[PDB]
Amino acid sequence: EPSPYVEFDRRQWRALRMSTPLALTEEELVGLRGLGEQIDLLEVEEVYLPLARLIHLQVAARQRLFAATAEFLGEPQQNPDRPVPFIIGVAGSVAVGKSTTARVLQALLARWDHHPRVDLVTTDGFLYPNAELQRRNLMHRKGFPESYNRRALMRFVTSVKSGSDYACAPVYSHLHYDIIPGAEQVVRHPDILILEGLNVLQTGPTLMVSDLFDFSLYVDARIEDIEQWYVSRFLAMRTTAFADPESHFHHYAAFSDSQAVVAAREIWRTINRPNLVENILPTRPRATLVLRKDADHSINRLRLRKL
Amino acid sequence: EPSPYVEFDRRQWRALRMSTPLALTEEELVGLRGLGEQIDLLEVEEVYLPLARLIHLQVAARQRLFAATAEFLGEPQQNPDRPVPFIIGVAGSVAVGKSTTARVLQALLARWDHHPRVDLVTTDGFLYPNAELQRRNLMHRKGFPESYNRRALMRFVTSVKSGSDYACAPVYSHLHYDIIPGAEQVVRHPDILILEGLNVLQTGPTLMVSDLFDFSLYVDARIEDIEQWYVSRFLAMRTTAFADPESHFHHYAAFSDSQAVVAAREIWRTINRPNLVENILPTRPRATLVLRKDADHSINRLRLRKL
Ligand SMILES: Nc1ncnc2c1ncn2[C@@H]1O[C@H](COP(=O)(O)OP(=O)(O)O)[C@@H](O)[C@H]1O
Ligand SMILES: Nc1ncnc2c1ncn2[C@@H]1O[C@H](COP(=O)(O)OP(=O)(O)O)[C@@H](O)[C@H]1O
Ligand SMILES: CC(C)(CO)[C@@H](O)C(=O)NCCC(=O)O
Ligand SMILES: CC(C)(CO)[C@@H](O)C(=O)NCCC(=O)O
Ligand code: NA
Ligand code: NA
Ligand code: NA
Ligand code: NA
Ligand code: NA
Ligand code: NA
Repeated sequence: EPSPYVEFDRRQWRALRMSTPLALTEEELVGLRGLGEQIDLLEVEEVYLPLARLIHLQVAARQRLFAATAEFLGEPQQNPDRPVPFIIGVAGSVAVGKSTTARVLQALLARWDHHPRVDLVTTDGFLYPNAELQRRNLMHRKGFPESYNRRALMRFVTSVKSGSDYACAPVYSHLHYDIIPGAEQVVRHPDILILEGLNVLQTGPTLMVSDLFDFSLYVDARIEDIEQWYVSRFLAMRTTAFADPESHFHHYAAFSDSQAVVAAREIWRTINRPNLVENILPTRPRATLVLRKDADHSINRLRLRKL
Repeated sequence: EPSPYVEFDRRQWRALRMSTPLALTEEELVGLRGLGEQIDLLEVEEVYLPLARLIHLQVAARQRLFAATAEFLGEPQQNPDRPVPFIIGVAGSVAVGKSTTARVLQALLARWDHHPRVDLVTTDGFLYPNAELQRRNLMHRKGFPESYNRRALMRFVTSVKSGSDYACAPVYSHLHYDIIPGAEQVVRHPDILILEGLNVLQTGPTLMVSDLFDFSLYVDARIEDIEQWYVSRFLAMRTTAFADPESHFHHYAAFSDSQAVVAAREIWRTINRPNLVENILPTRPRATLVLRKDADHSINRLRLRKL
């Protein structure tokens, strides 16, 4: 039966790497991974390099499209010092490691002949402040589609891809568990913009951010494996993030492995799992590329959208 | 404020026509319009020709994209006697005249240097049979997303764009108000496929037909104007379609203008309007191009998606 996709396994996928050069040390790679992520240079070669290649082959082809319309409209060409920004979306569950995938991808792309300005933005900064979430009675739905100012988010990405000289985005603090007053991330006509978030790949009755993606990734893995990673990381943060007297979660630092496991599981069960099942997973079918990880966090299978 | 769209009016739009040649008579145009549609050659020049142009500028650019991926995958090029079919979607309310727009567009495109095989398919043939609709208790929701075998529909379009030599689709009879037993429409590796239907532009938790469109149209107009056209056409069919002793609607032929108006309005109010408001309209934001018609059925404004 015909299919819009093409499946792979490491063996098959690594061959699509070609001459694609490695321009990252085992050290730089380290400052790019999050607590719990395993990514090593091998994986960056057999997985992230082919990906980088494909993305590069597309940025060109994708440019033709905006040019065609530009030509149709009889517009004054298109300054190469400012093409239509290539937007890339990275979606997936909480704790699946999309922040690592996004960081590595960014580094790989910024390191390409001519040094493309490659900006990265997470949707965290588009969550409503805690005060506003409390007002809407959503302090326990952080991460759900409605906990986000999707209008501001859409406005942001639209601004950037429309060619704006610069756009601003609020900043989220994981330390304080809330939006930072007066903080902002300024993005200047990037060549590539990577938007990382839980629900970035979703659709609706209004034009959305996913309707502006030229390429998208969905970091996937088994729900039981991800819960495993979540709980695991929760216990591990008792001595990293939670250890800080300022962490909005400082009281967890003192929990016993047992107490911690109970607490972590409760959050997963009441917040992150429901959201994964009801909102995130239903968006996976549209990802240009799905990166399937195994219990060890390694990407061993990939699903590509050829159609 | 930046926008993904660009608005136009006839004046502005007709200028984008350029050398685009007219290859249709006032006679051929006639056998292409439906009861109630006004389209004349002027409109075909000031509106449909620019459209044809844009579409042509895109088919090329769009080809680069599949080639890029083909190249990425190290595939044996791509025979010009069989490129990736260009899929075009035409959506809109019942009675808004999308069947005319689809027919005219098809004719215009088939009449292009090298004579592209341009096939046209409506979603009518993907409705469940009346027997099956009665079973699901949906005999009064014909046209709603659930009255369609979306799996078969998706399979069909996927088959065609995936390069299949030929694909089949059931055939709907407006005369009998049901699917025709054993009837089928065979489509052979077209260069362009136009898919016309009510809900063709919608999304969901599964990859859909709208995810395969390379270009899409949304024939729009005011809901009161469309109801007007609907009722109007209903009365007019008393002596055309309904007049046939076989029409599943033959009893309406004998209605008085008054009775007819009452009946028509009831259907609009209980079926076609709800579906337009709940399912069709929410899809308009994604149309590559929106053709806005006035009470007289003429397209006087257009909204294009540049992003
Ligand atoms: N409570 C927390 N305190 C500090 N840092 C956190 C906390 N929760 C998550 N983080 C970090 O911020 C990012 C959150 O990742 P998550 O939201 O789990 O998405 P993912 O792991 O798929 O990138 C990761 O770097 C994670 O390690
Ligand atoms: N009851 C009917 N009997 C015969 N033909 C019909 C009937 N209803 C609609 N048609 C015709 O079949 C097509 C249905 O169009 P509709 O389903 O109203 O979409 P649109 O008018 O936007 O193309 C049009 O050609 C219409 O004239
Ligand atoms: C950024 C948060 C809070 C939400 O996006 C999430 O990434 C997280 O790390 N843990 C889930 C806890 C919560 O969502 O309340
Ligand atoms: C093809 C139908 C029936 C539905 O697609 C519709 O186009 C129509 O012409 N009139 C609405 C009547 C009904 O949908 O039952
Ligand atoms: Na941010
Ligand atoms: Na997308
Ligand atoms: Na690994
Ligand atoms: Na059909
Ligand atoms: Na579409
Ligand atoms: Na007209």
